[PDB]
Amino acid sequence: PMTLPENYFSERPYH
Repeated sequence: PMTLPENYFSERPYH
């Protein structure tokens, strides 16, 4: 919808 799940890009709390 607007973001990917913790399984593709950086799976971290990036603000």
